[PDB]
Amino acid sequence: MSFFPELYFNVDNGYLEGLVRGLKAGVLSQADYLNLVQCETLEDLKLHLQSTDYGNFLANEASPLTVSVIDDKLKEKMVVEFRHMRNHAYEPLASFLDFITYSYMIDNVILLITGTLHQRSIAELVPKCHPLGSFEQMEAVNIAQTPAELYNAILVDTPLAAFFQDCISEQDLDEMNIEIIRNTLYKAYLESFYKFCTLLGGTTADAMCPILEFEADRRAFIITINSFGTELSKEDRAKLFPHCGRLYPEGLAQLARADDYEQVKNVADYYPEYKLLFEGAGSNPGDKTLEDRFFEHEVKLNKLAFLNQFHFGVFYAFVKLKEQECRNIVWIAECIAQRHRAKIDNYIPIF
Amino acid sequence: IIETKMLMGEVMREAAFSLAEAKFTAGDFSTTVIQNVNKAQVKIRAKKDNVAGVTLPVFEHYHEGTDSYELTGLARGGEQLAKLKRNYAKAVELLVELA
Amino acid sequence: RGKLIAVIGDEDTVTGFLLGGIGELNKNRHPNFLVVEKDTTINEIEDTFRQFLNRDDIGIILINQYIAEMVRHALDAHQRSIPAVLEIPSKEHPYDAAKDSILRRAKGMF
Repeated sequence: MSFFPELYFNVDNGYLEGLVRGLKAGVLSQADYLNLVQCETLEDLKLHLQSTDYGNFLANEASPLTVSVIDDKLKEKMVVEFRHMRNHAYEPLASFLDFITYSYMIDNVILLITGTLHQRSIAELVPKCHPLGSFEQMEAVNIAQTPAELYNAILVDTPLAAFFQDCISEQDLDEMNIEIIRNTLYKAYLESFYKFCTLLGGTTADAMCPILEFEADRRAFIITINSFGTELSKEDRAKLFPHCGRLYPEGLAQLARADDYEQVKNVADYYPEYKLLFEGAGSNPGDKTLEDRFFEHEVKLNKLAFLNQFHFGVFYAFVKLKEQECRNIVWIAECIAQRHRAKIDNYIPIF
Repeated sequence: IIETKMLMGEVMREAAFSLAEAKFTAGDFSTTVIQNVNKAQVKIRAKKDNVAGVTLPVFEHYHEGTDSYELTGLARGGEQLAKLKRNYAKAVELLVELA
Repeated sequence: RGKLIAVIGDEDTVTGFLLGGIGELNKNRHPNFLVVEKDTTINEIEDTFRQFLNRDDIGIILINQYIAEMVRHALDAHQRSIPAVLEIPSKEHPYDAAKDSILRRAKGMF
Protein backbone atom coordinates (compact mmCIF):
# COMPACT_ATOMS: atom_id res chain seq x y z
CA MET A 1 0.00 0.00 0.00
CA SER A 2 0.88 3.71 -0.23
CA PHE A 3 2.32 3.39 -3.75
CA PHE A 4 3.99 0.11 -2.68
CA PRO A 5 1.66 -2.78 -3.59
CA GLU A 6 2.72 -6.41 -4.17
CA LEU A 7 4.21 -6.62 -0.67
CA TYR A 8 1.09 -8.11 0.97
CA PHE A 9 -1.55 -8.62 -1.72
CA ASN A 10 0.15 -11.36 -3.73
CA VAL A 11 1.66 -12.96 -0.60
CA ASP A 12 -1.77 -13.87 0.74
CA ASN A 13 -4.04 -13.83 -2.34
CA GLY A 14 -2.05 -15.26 -5.28
CA TYR A 15 -3.99 -18.53 -5.34
CA LEU A 16 -7.36 -16.80 -5.18
CA GLU A 17 -6.29 -14.49 -8.01
CA GLY A 18 -5.41 -17.60 -10.00
CA LEU A 19 -8.86 -19.08 -9.41
CA VAL A 20 -10.75 -15.92 -10.27
CA ARG A 21 -8.90 -15.50 -13.55
CA GLY A 22 -9.12 -19.22 -14.36
CA LEU A 23 -12.88 -18.91 -14.05
CA LYS A 24 -12.63 -15.76 -16.18
CA ALA A 25 -10.87 -17.95 -18.76
CA GLY A 26 -14.10 -19.92 -19.23
CA VAL A 27 -16.01 -16.82 -20.31
CA LEU A 28 -17.93 -17.25 -23.55
CA SER A 29 -16.68 -15.73 -26.80
CA GLN A 30 -18.36 -14.20 -29.83
CA ALA A 31 -17.71 -17.51 -31.60
CA ASP A 32 -19.86 -19.18 -28.95
CA TYR A 33 -22.58 -16.61 -29.63
CA LEU A 34 -22.41 -17.36 -33.36
CA ASN A 35 -22.58 -21.09 -32.62
CA LEU A 36 -25.56 -20.83 -30.27
CA VAL A 37 -27.65 -18.37 -32.32
CA GLN A 38 -28.23 -21.18 -34.85
CA CYS A 39 -29.87 -23.72 -32.51
CA GLU A 40 -33.62 -23.23 -33.18
CA THR A 41 -34.57 -25.66 -30.38
CA LEU A 42 -33.60 -26.19 -26.76
CA GLU A 43 -32.18 -29.66 -27.47
CA ASP A 44 -29.72 -28.09 -29.90
CA LEU A 45 -29.04 -25.42 -27.27
CA LYS A 46 -27.88 -28.00 -24.74
CA LEU A 47 -26.04 -29.91 -27.48
CA HIS A 48 -24.07 -26.79 -28.41
CA LEU A 49 -23.53 -25.74 -24.79
CA GLN A 50 -21.98 -29.19 -24.35
CA SER A 51 -18.89 -27.72 -26.05
CA THR A 52 -18.36 -24.94 -23.50
CA ASP A 53 -17.52 -25.42 -19.80
CA TYR A 54 -21.23 -25.96 -19.02
CA GLY A 55 -21.03 -29.36 -20.73
CA ASN A 56 -22.46 -32.63 -19.38
CA PHE A 57 -24.30 -30.81 -16.57
CA LEU A 58 -27.53 -30.26 -18.53
CA ALA A 59 -27.88 -34.02 -19.05
CA ASN A 60 -29.18 -36.56 -16.47
CA GLU A 61 -31.99 -34.13 -15.60
CA ALA A 62 -35.00 -32.23 -16.94
CA SER A 63 -36.64 -34.67 -19.34
CA PRO A 64 -38.79 -31.71 -20.46
CA LEU A 65 -37.05 -28.41 -21.16
CA THR A 66 -38.09 -24.96 -19.96
CA VAL A 67 -36.62 -21.58 -19.04
CA SER A 68 -36.86 -22.29 -15.30
CA VAL A 69 -34.51 -25.29 -15.28
CA ILE A 70 -31.74 -23.48 -17.15
CA ASP A 71 -32.24 -20.32 -15.09
CA ASP A 72 -32.02 -21.94 -11.67
CA LYS A 73 -29.26 -24.29 -12.85
CA LEU A 74 -27.09 -21.37 -13.95
CA LYS A 75 -27.94 -19.71 -10.63
CA GLU A 76 -26.95 -22.92 -8.81
CA LYS A 77 -23.60 -23.11 -10.60
CA MET A 78 -23.05 -19.43 -9.78
CA VAL A 79 -23.71 -19.84 -6.07
CA VAL A 80 -21.67 -23.02 -5.64
CA GLU A 81 -18.71 -21.54 -7.54
CA PHE A 82 -18.78 -18.30 -5.56
CA ARG A 83 -19.13 -20.11 -2.25
CA HIS A 84 -16.16 -22.33 -3.12
CA MET A 85 -14.17 -19.22 -4.02
CA ARG A 86 -15.18 -17.36 -0.87
CA ASN A 87 -14.75 -19.88 1.89
CA HIS A 88 -10.95 -20.04 1.50
CA ALA A 89 -10.65 -16.26 1.83
CA TYR A 90 -8.57 -14.09 4.16
CA GLU A 91 -9.99 -11.13 6.07
CA PRO A 92 -9.31 -8.28 3.56
CA LEU A 93 -11.20 -10.35 1.00
CA ALA A 94 -13.69 -11.50 3.64
CA SER A 95 -14.94 -7.94 3.97
CA PHE A 96 -15.51 -7.69 0.21
CA LEU A 97 -17.23 -11.06 -0.17
CA ASP A 98 -19.38 -10.34 2.87
CA PHE A 99 -20.43 -7.22 0.99
CA ILE A 100 -21.19 -9.38 -2.06
CA THR A 101 -23.48 -11.40 0.13
CA TYR A 102 -25.04 -8.35 1.66
CA SER A 103 -25.84 -6.68 -1.67
CA TYR A 104 -28.40 -9.48 -2.14
CA MET A 105 -29.19 -9.91 1.55
CA ILE A 106 -30.81 -6.50 1.09
CA ASP A 107 -33.26 -8.08 -1.36
CA ASN A 108 -33.60 -11.05 0.97
CA VAL A 109 -34.78 -8.75 3.77
CA ILE A 110 -37.07 -7.08 1.24
CA LEU A 111 -38.63 -10.52 0.75
CA LEU A 112 -38.75 -11.25 4.49
CA ILE A 113 -40.63 -8.05 5.37
CA THR A 114 -44.34 -7.86 4.41
CA GLY A 115 -44.55 -11.36 5.86
CA THR A 116 -46.01 -10.11 9.13
CA LEU A 117 -48.06 -7.51 7.27
CA HIS A 118 -49.91 -10.36 5.51
CA GLN A 119 -49.45 -12.88 8.36
CA ARG A 120 -47.26 -15.46 6.62
CA SER A 121 -44.85 -18.09 7.96
CA ILE A 122 -41.15 -18.31 7.20
CA ALA A 123 -40.72 -21.80 5.75
CA GLU A 124 -42.83 -20.92 2.71
CA LEU A 125 -40.74 -17.81 2.03
CA VAL A 126 -37.39 -19.60 2.57
CA PRO A 127 -37.29 -21.29 -0.88
CA LYS A 128 -37.79 -17.95 -2.66
CA CYS A 129 -34.82 -16.34 -0.89
CA HIS A 130 -31.84 -15.42 -3.03
CA PRO A 131 -29.32 -18.30 -2.73
CA LEU A 132 -26.31 -15.98 -2.33
CA GLY A 133 -28.07 -14.37 0.65
CA SER A 134 -29.25 -17.54 2.39
CA PHE A 135 -27.45 -16.40 5.56
CA GLU A 136 -27.80 -19.88 7.18
CA GLN A 137 -28.76 -18.41 10.57
CA MET A 138 -31.04 -19.65 13.33
CA GLU A 139 -33.88 -17.66 14.98
CA ALA A 140 -35.03 -16.49 11.53
CA VAL A 141 -38.18 -18.60 12.00
CA ASN A 142 -41.26 -18.66 14.31
CA ILE A 143 -41.76 -14.90 14.05
CA ALA A 144 -45.35 -15.17 15.34
CA GLN A 145 -46.49 -12.42 12.93
CA THR A 146 -45.13 -9.72 15.25
CA PRO A 147 -43.06 -6.83 13.77
CA ALA A 148 -41.27 -5.94 17.02
CA GLU A 149 -39.53 -9.29 17.39
CA LEU A 150 -38.79 -9.07 13.66
CA TYR A 151 -36.94 -5.85 14.43
CA ASN A 152 -35.19 -7.82 17.17
CA ALA A 153 -34.32 -10.70 14.83
CA ILE A 154 -32.90 -8.53 12.04
CA LEU A 155 -30.96 -6.63 14.70
CA VAL A 156 -29.45 -9.66 16.43
CA ASP A 157 -28.45 -11.76 13.43
CA THR A 158 -27.93 -9.49 10.44
CA PRO A 159 -24.96 -7.07 10.31
CA LEU A 160 -27.07 -4.69 8.22
CA ALA A 161 -28.35 -3.93 11.71
CA ALA A 162 -25.70 -1.21 11.50
CA PHE A 163 -27.83 0.57 8.88
CA PHE A 164 -31.10 -0.33 10.61
CA GLN A 165 -29.58 1.23 13.75
CA ASP A 166 -30.28 4.77 12.53
CA CYS A 167 -31.84 4.77 9.06
CA ILE A 168 -34.97 2.82 10.10
CA SER A 169 -37.44 2.75 12.98
CA GLU A 170 -40.54 0.67 13.62
CA GLN A 171 -42.70 3.62 12.55
CA ASP A 172 -40.89 3.74 9.20
CA LEU A 173 -41.33 -0.03 8.93
CA ASP A 174 -45.10 -0.17 9.48
CA GLU A 175 -46.07 3.11 7.77
CA MET A 176 -43.62 3.74 4.92
CA ASN A 177 -43.70 1.46 1.90
CA ILE A 178 -41.06 -1.10 1.02
CA GLU A 179 -39.52 0.57 -2.00
CA ILE A 180 -38.23 3.85 -0.58
CA ILE A 181 -37.02 1.78 2.39
CA ARG A 182 -34.94 -0.56 0.25
CA ASN A 183 -33.70 2.41 -1.79
CA THR A 184 -32.44 4.15 1.35
CA LEU A 185 -30.83 0.95 2.64
CA TYR A 186 -29.11 0.39 -0.70
CA LYS A 187 -27.85 3.99 -0.64
CA ALA A 188 -26.45 3.73 2.89
CA TYR A 189 -24.99 0.35 1.96
CA LEU A 190 -23.18 1.75 -1.07
CA GLU A 191 -21.85 4.59 1.07
CA SER A 192 -20.56 2.10 3.65
CA PHE A 193 -18.88 0.19 0.82
CA TYR A 194 -17.30 3.37 -0.54
CA LYS A 195 -15.89 4.50 2.80
CA PHE A 196 -14.51 1.01 3.42
CA CYS A 197 -12.87 1.02 -0.01
CA THR A 198 -11.25 4.39 0.66
CA LEU A 199 -10.07 3.08 4.04
CA LEU A 200 -8.13 0.39 2.13
CA GLY A 201 -6.40 2.71 -0.32
CA GLY A 202 -3.89 1.92 -3.01
CA THR A 203 -4.48 0.47 -6.45
CA THR A 204 -7.70 -1.16 -5.21
CA ALA A 205 -9.19 2.30 -4.67
CA ASP A 206 -8.06 3.34 -8.15
CA ALA A 207 -9.86 0.36 -9.68
CA MET A 208 -13.04 0.54 -7.55
CA CYS A 209 -13.75 4.29 -7.44
CA PRO A 210 -15.15 4.54 -11.02
CA ILE A 211 -17.45 1.49 -10.70
CA LEU A 212 -19.10 2.73 -7.52
CA GLU A 213 -19.25 6.28 -8.86
CA PHE A 214 -21.09 5.19 -12.00
CA GLU A 215 -23.31 2.94 -9.88
CA ALA A 216 -24.39 5.93 -7.81
CA ASP A 217 -24.90 8.11 -10.90
CA ARG A 218 -26.93 5.42 -12.68
CA ARG A 219 -29.11 4.91 -9.61
CA ALA A 220 -29.66 8.67 -9.39
CA PHE A 221 -30.63 8.96 -13.06
CA ILE A 222 -32.95 5.95 -12.86
CA ILE A 223 -34.84 7.30 -9.86
CA THR A 224 -35.03 10.74 -11.49
CA ILE A 225 -36.57 9.41 -14.70
CA ASN A 226 -38.95 7.03 -12.91
CA SER A 227 -40.08 9.64 -10.36
CA PHE A 228 -41.95 11.54 -13.10
CA GLY A 229 -44.91 9.17 -13.40
CA THR A 230 -45.47 8.96 -9.64
CA GLU A 231 -46.90 11.50 -7.20
CA LEU A 232 -43.80 11.41 -4.97
CA SER A 233 -42.69 14.83 -3.76
CA LYS A 234 -39.37 16.32 -4.86
CA GLU A 235 -37.90 16.36 -1.34
CA ASP A 236 -38.29 12.57 -1.23
CA ARG A 237 -36.41 12.41 -4.54
CA ALA A 238 -33.65 14.56 -3.05
CA LYS A 239 -33.42 12.15 -0.12
CA LEU A 240 -33.31 9.10 -2.40
CA PHE A 241 -30.15 10.16 -4.23
CA PRO A 242 -26.83 8.92 -2.79
CA HIS A 243 -24.11 11.16 -1.39
CA CYS A 244 -21.36 9.64 -3.58
CA GLY A 245 -22.24 10.81 -7.09
CA ARG A 246 -20.20 13.35 -9.01
CA LEU A 247 -23.33 15.53 -9.07
CA TYR A 248 -23.60 15.72 -5.26
CA PRO A 249 -21.73 19.06 -4.93
CA GLU A 250 -24.16 20.45 -7.52
CA GLY A 251 -26.56 19.13 -10.14
CA LEU A 252 -28.29 16.48 -8.05
CA ALA A 253 -30.58 19.17 -6.65
CA GLN A 254 -30.94 20.40 -10.23
CA LEU A 255 -32.12 16.92 -11.23
CA ALA A 256 -34.51 16.72 -8.28
CA ARG A 257 -36.05 20.11 -9.07
CA ALA A 258 -36.44 19.26 -12.77
CA ASP A 259 -39.88 17.87 -13.65
CA ASP A 260 -39.40 17.43 -17.42
CA TYR A 261 -37.42 14.90 -19.43
CA GLU A 262 -35.78 17.59 -21.56
CA GLN A 263 -34.53 19.30 -18.39
CA VAL A 264 -32.95 16.04 -17.21
CA LYS A 265 -31.40 15.59 -20.65
CA ASN A 266 -29.92 19.10 -20.49
CA VAL A 267 -28.53 18.53 -16.99
CA ALA A 268 -27.03 15.17 -17.99
CA ASP A 269 -25.51 16.80 -21.09
CA TYR A 270 -22.81 18.58 -19.00
CA TYR A 271 -20.44 15.57 -18.84
CA PRO A 272 -19.06 14.20 -22.13
CA GLU A 273 -19.49 10.42 -22.01
CA TYR A 274 -22.95 10.98 -20.52
CA LYS A 275 -23.72 13.21 -23.51
CA LEU A 276 -22.69 10.33 -25.76
CA LEU A 277 -24.79 7.89 -23.74
CA PHE A 278 -27.92 10.04 -23.81
CA GLU A 279 -27.69 11.08 -27.47
CA GLY A 280 -27.13 7.43 -28.38
CA ALA A 281 -30.45 6.68 -26.66
CA GLY A 282 -32.84 7.52 -29.47
CA SER A 283 -35.55 5.60 -27.59
CA ASN A 284 -37.65 5.15 -30.74
CA PRO A 285 -39.35 1.94 -31.91
CA GLY A 286 -36.34 0.29 -33.54
CA ASP A 287 -33.24 1.04 -31.44
CA LYS A 288 -32.08 0.12 -27.95
CA THR A 289 -32.71 2.36 -24.93
CA LEU A 290 -31.02 4.01 -21.93
CA GLU A 291 -30.69 1.01 -19.61
CA ASP A 292 -29.10 -1.02 -22.41
CA ARG A 293 -26.47 1.71 -22.78
CA PHE A 294 -25.92 1.66 -19.02
CA PHE A 295 -25.37 -2.09 -19.29
CA GLU A 296 -22.73 -1.62 -22.00
CA HIS A 297 -21.06 1.00 -19.82
CA GLU A 298 -21.05 -1.34 -16.81
CA VAL A 299 -19.51 -4.21 -18.75
CA LYS A 300 -16.85 -2.06 -20.42
CA LEU A 301 -15.86 -0.60 -17.05
CA ASN A 302 -15.66 -4.11 -15.60
CA LYS A 303 -13.48 -4.96 -18.59
CA LEU A 304 -11.11 -2.10 -17.78
CA ALA A 305 -11.22 -3.54 -14.27
CA PHE A 306 -9.91 -6.99 -15.16
CA LEU A 307 -7.19 -5.39 -17.28
CA ASN A 308 -5.57 -4.55 -13.94
CA GLN A 309 -4.48 -7.50 -11.78
CA PHE A 310 -3.06 -6.22 -8.44
CA HIS A 311 -6.42 -5.48 -6.79
CA PHE A 312 -9.59 -7.03 -5.36
CA GLY A 313 -11.68 -5.58 -8.20
CA VAL A 314 -10.88 -8.80 -10.05
CA PHE A 315 -12.73 -10.34 -7.09
CA TYR A 316 -15.94 -8.42 -8.11
CA ALA A 317 -16.06 -7.73 -11.82
CA PHE A 318 -16.38 -11.33 -12.99
CA VAL A 319 -19.33 -11.75 -10.63
CA LYS A 320 -21.27 -8.96 -12.28
CA LEU A 321 -20.20 -10.00 -15.80
CA LYS A 322 -21.01 -13.67 -15.12
CA GLU A 323 -24.47 -12.61 -13.98
CA GLN A 324 -24.83 -10.79 -17.29
CA GLU A 325 -23.71 -13.96 -19.09
CA CYS A 326 -26.29 -16.07 -17.27
CA ARG A 327 -29.15 -13.75 -18.17
CA ASN A 328 -27.83 -13.71 -21.74
CA ILE A 329 -28.16 -17.49 -21.89
CA VAL A 330 -31.68 -17.17 -20.47
CA TRP A 331 -32.45 -14.66 -23.23
CA ILE A 332 -31.26 -17.12 -25.89
CA ALA A 333 -33.52 -19.84 -24.54
CA GLU A 334 -36.39 -17.35 -24.36
CA CYS A 335 -35.95 -16.41 -28.02
CA ILE A 336 -35.99 -20.11 -28.87
CA ALA A 337 -39.17 -20.49 -26.81
CA GLN A 338 -40.94 -17.68 -28.72
CA ARG A 339 -39.63 -18.19 -32.29
CA HIS A 340 -39.01 -14.43 -32.45
CA ARG A 341 -36.11 -13.81 -34.82
CA ALA A 342 -35.93 -10.01 -35.23
CA LYS A 343 -34.40 -9.54 -31.74
CA ILE A 344 -31.83 -12.37 -31.62
CA ASP A 345 -28.98 -9.88 -32.04
CA ASN A 346 -30.17 -7.94 -28.97
CA TYR A 347 -27.60 -9.50 -26.64
CA ILE A 348 -24.74 -7.68 -24.92
CA PRO A 349 -21.44 -8.95 -26.49
CA ILE A 350 -19.18 -9.56 -23.49
CA PHE A 351 -16.19 -11.38 -25.03
CA ILE B 1 -66.64 -14.48 -31.35
CA ILE B 2 -64.59 -16.79 -33.57
CA GLU B 3 -62.83 -13.84 -35.20
CA THR B 4 -62.20 -12.08 -31.88
CA LYS B 5 -60.72 -15.28 -30.44
CA MET B 6 -58.38 -15.61 -33.42
CA LEU B 7 -57.17 -12.07 -32.73
CA MET B 8 -56.92 -12.87 -29.00
CA GLY B 9 -54.43 -15.67 -29.56
CA GLU B 10 -51.95 -13.50 -31.45
CA VAL B 11 -52.22 -10.54 -29.09
CA MET B 12 -51.55 -12.92 -26.18
CA ARG B 13 -48.50 -14.16 -28.10
CA GLU B 14 -46.78 -10.79 -28.38
CA ALA B 15 -47.97 -9.81 -24.89
CA ALA B 16 -46.10 -12.83 -23.52
CA PHE B 17 -43.08 -11.90 -25.64
CA SER B 18 -42.98 -8.40 -24.16
CA LEU B 19 -43.48 -9.90 -20.69
CA ALA B 20 -40.40 -12.06 -21.15
CA GLU B 21 -38.46 -9.04 -22.44
CA ALA B 22 -39.35 -7.00 -19.35
CA LYS B 23 -38.49 -9.96 -17.12
CA PHE B 24 -35.07 -10.15 -18.77
CA THR B 25 -34.29 -6.48 -18.30
CA ALA B 26 -35.74 -6.45 -14.75
CA GLY B 27 -34.70 -9.75 -13.17
CA ASP B 28 -36.94 -11.89 -10.98
CA PHE B 29 -39.54 -9.48 -9.58
CA SER B 30 -42.53 -11.82 -9.86
CA THR B 31 -42.67 -12.83 -6.18
CA THR B 32 -42.83 -9.14 -5.24
CA VAL B 33 -46.05 -8.40 -7.13
CA ILE B 34 -47.38 -11.81 -6.08
CA GLN B 35 -47.01 -10.86 -2.42
CA ASN B 36 -48.02 -7.17 -2.80
CA VAL B 37 -51.61 -7.78 -3.95
CA ASN B 38 -53.93 -5.63 -1.82
CA LYS B 39 -56.62 -4.06 -4.02
CA ALA B 40 -57.93 -4.24 -7.57
CA GLN B 41 -58.49 -1.34 -9.96
CA VAL B 42 -60.16 -3.14 -12.88
CA LYS B 43 -63.75 -4.20 -12.19
CA ILE B 44 -66.77 -5.39 -14.18
CA ARG B 45 -70.55 -5.05 -14.00
CA ALA B 46 -73.44 -6.77 -15.77
CA LYS B 47 -76.09 -4.87 -17.74
CA LYS B 48 -79.09 -6.33 -19.55
CA ASP B 49 -79.86 -6.18 -23.28
CA ASN B 50 -83.05 -7.56 -24.84
CA VAL B 51 -83.38 -8.37 -28.54
CA ALA B 52 -86.61 -9.84 -29.95
CA GLY B 53 -88.10 -10.27 -26.48
CA VAL B 54 -85.30 -12.43 -25.02
CA THR B 55 -82.68 -11.13 -22.58
CA LEU B 56 -78.92 -11.71 -22.66
CA PRO B 57 -76.15 -10.39 -20.38
CA VAL B 58 -73.39 -7.94 -21.25
CA PHE B 59 -70.21 -7.07 -19.33
CA GLU B 60 -68.63 -3.61 -19.07
CA HIS B 61 -65.25 -2.49 -17.72
CA TYR B 62 -64.89 0.17 -15.01
CA HIS B 63 -61.50 1.83 -14.45
CA GLU B 64 -61.36 2.58 -10.73
CA GLY B 65 -58.95 5.40 -9.98
CA THR B 66 -56.37 3.54 -7.90
CA ASP B 67 -53.15 1.56 -8.19
CA SER B 68 -50.83 -0.55 -6.05
CA TYR B 69 -47.78 -1.20 -8.28
CA GLU B 70 -47.61 2.37 -9.66
CA LEU B 71 -43.90 2.57 -8.73
CA THR B 72 -42.53 -0.98 -8.41
CA GLY B 73 -38.87 -1.16 -9.41
CA LEU B 74 -38.33 2.59 -9.24
CA ALA B 75 -34.56 2.36 -8.73
CA ARG B 76 -33.85 -0.16 -11.52
CA GLY B 77 -36.41 0.46 -14.28
CA GLY B 78 -40.16 0.50 -14.79
CA GLU B 79 -40.83 1.61 -18.36
CA GLN B 80 -41.01 -1.91 -19.80
CA LEU B 81 -43.29 -2.71 -16.88
CA ALA B 82 -45.51 0.20 -17.95
CA LYS B 83 -45.61 -1.14 -21.50
CA LEU B 84 -46.73 -4.43 -19.97
CA LYS B 85 -49.36 -2.53 -17.96
CA ARG B 86 -50.97 -0.87 -20.97
CA ASN B 87 -50.69 -4.04 -23.08
CA TYR B 88 -52.42 -6.12 -20.42
CA ALA B 89 -55.05 -3.44 -19.82
CA LYS B 90 -56.09 -3.49 -23.48
CA ALA B 91 -55.92 -7.29 -23.28
CA VAL B 92 -58.34 -7.20 -20.34
CA GLU B 93 -60.64 -4.97 -22.39
CA LEU B 94 -60.65 -7.46 -25.26
CA LEU B 95 -61.06 -10.48 -22.98
CA VAL B 96 -64.02 -8.92 -21.16
CA GLU B 97 -65.62 -8.07 -24.50
CA LEU B 98 -65.37 -11.61 -25.84
CA ALA B 99 -66.52 -12.99 -22.47
CA ARG C 1 -67.44 -1.73 -9.43
CA GLY C 2 -67.27 -4.81 -7.19
CA LYS C 3 -66.90 -7.81 -9.49
CA LEU C 4 -63.39 -9.00 -10.34
CA ILE C 5 -61.61 -11.31 -12.77
CA ALA C 6 -60.22 -14.51 -11.24
CA VAL C 7 -57.32 -16.24 -13.00
CA ILE C 8 -55.74 -19.66 -12.44
CA GLY C 9 -52.58 -20.29 -14.41
CA ASP C 10 -48.80 -20.44 -14.52
CA GLU C 11 -46.53 -17.78 -13.07
CA ASP C 12 -46.11 -15.56 -16.13
CA THR C 13 -49.82 -15.12 -16.84
CA VAL C 14 -50.77 -14.43 -13.22
CA THR C 15 -47.87 -11.98 -12.92
CA GLY C 16 -48.95 -10.09 -16.03
CA PHE C 17 -52.60 -10.05 -14.96
CA LEU C 18 -51.92 -8.92 -11.39
CA LEU C 19 -49.94 -6.19 -13.13
CA GLY C 20 -53.01 -5.60 -15.31
CA GLY C 21 -54.86 -4.60 -12.15
CA ILE C 22 -57.02 -7.58 -11.12
CA GLY C 23 -56.57 -8.93 -7.60
CA GLU C 24 -58.30 -8.62 -4.25
CA LEU C 25 -58.37 -10.13 -0.78
CA ASN C 26 -61.88 -10.31 0.66
CA LYS C 27 -62.84 -9.65 4.27
CA ASN C 28 -61.84 -13.24 5.12
CA ARG C 29 -58.43 -12.89 3.39
CA HIS C 30 -58.85 -15.37 0.53
CA PRO C 31 -57.14 -14.78 -2.84
CA ASN C 32 -58.93 -14.66 -6.19
CA PHE C 33 -56.21 -16.76 -7.84
CA LEU C 34 -54.04 -19.84 -7.34
CA VAL C 35 -50.55 -20.35 -8.70
CA VAL C 36 -49.89 -23.67 -10.42
CA GLU C 37 -46.52 -25.40 -10.72
CA LYS C 38 -45.19 -28.94 -11.06
CA ASP C 39 -46.08 -29.91 -7.47
CA THR C 40 -49.75 -28.82 -7.53
CA THR C 41 -52.16 -31.64 -6.74
CA ILE C 42 -55.26 -32.49 -8.76
CA ASN C 43 -57.64 -32.64 -5.79
CA GLU C 44 -56.61 -29.18 -4.59
CA ILE C 45 -57.02 -27.49 -7.97
CA GLU C 46 -60.44 -29.01 -8.60
CA ASP C 47 -61.50 -28.19 -5.02
CA THR C 48 -60.44 -24.56 -5.41
CA PHE C 49 -62.19 -24.46 -8.78
CA ARG C 50 -65.38 -25.60 -7.06
CA GLN C 51 -64.83 -22.94 -4.39
CA PHE C 52 -64.48 -20.23 -7.03
CA LEU C 53 -67.61 -21.49 -8.79
CA ASN C 54 -69.51 -21.18 -5.51
CA ARG C 55 -68.22 -17.65 -4.95
CA ASP C 56 -70.56 -14.96 -6.29
CA ASP C 57 -68.07 -12.13 -6.88
CA ILE C 58 -66.07 -13.36 -9.90
CA GLY C 59 -68.12 -13.60 -13.08
CA ILE C 60 -65.12 -14.36 -15.33
CA ILE C 61 -62.53 -17.13 -14.97
CA LEU C 62 -59.49 -17.68 -17.21
CA ILE C 63 -57.72 -21.03 -17.66
CA ASN C 64 -54.76 -21.95 -19.85
CA GLN C 65 -55.02 -24.97 -22.14
CA TYR C 66 -53.32 -27.73 -20.16
CA ILE C 67 -55.01 -26.97 -16.82
CA ALA C 68 -58.38 -27.00 -18.60
CA GLU C 69 -57.45 -30.34 -20.16
CA MET C 70 -56.53 -31.84 -16.78
CA VAL C 71 -59.86 -30.65 -15.31
CA ARG C 72 -61.86 -31.02 -18.53
CA HIS C 73 -64.45 -33.29 -16.89
CA ALA C 74 -65.65 -30.58 -14.50
CA LEU C 75 -65.74 -27.98 -17.28
CA ASP C 76 -67.87 -30.31 -19.41
CA ALA C 77 -70.05 -30.91 -16.36
CA HIS C 78 -70.45 -27.13 -16.06
CA GLN C 79 -73.72 -26.02 -17.68
CA ARG C 80 -74.23 -22.47 -16.34
CA SER C 81 -74.01 -19.03 -17.95
CA ILE C 82 -73.23 -16.32 -15.37
CA PRO C 83 -69.94 -17.97 -14.28
CA ALA C 84 -68.40 -17.51 -17.71
CA VAL C 85 -65.31 -19.55 -18.61
CA LEU C 86 -62.78 -18.68 -21.32
CA GLU C 87 -59.47 -20.13 -22.57
CA ILE C 88 -56.02 -18.59 -23.05
CA PRO C 89 -52.76 -19.76 -24.69
CA SER C 90 -49.55 -20.60 -22.85
CA LYS C 91 -45.80 -20.52 -23.48
CA GLU C 92 -45.29 -24.18 -24.41
CA HIS C 93 -48.91 -25.09 -25.24
CA PRO C 94 -49.77 -23.12 -28.41
CA TYR C 95 -53.52 -22.77 -28.60
CA ASP C 96 -55.57 -25.08 -30.82
CA ALA C 97 -59.13 -24.32 -31.89
CA ALA C 98 -60.36 -27.92 -31.56
CA LYS C 99 -60.47 -28.01 -27.71
CA ASP C 100 -63.02 -25.78 -25.95
CA SER C 101 -66.39 -26.45 -24.30
CA ILE C 102 -68.11 -23.46 -25.91
CA LEU C 103 -67.50 -25.13 -29.27
CA ARG C 104 -69.03 -28.35 -27.92
CA ARG C 105 -72.12 -26.28 -27.15
CA ALA C 106 -72.26 -25.39 -30.87
CA LYS C 107 -70.49 -28.45 -32.28
CA GLY C 108 -70.24 -28.79 -36.04
CA MET C 109 -70.71 -25.08 -36.81
CA PHE C 110 -67.08 -24.59 -37.82
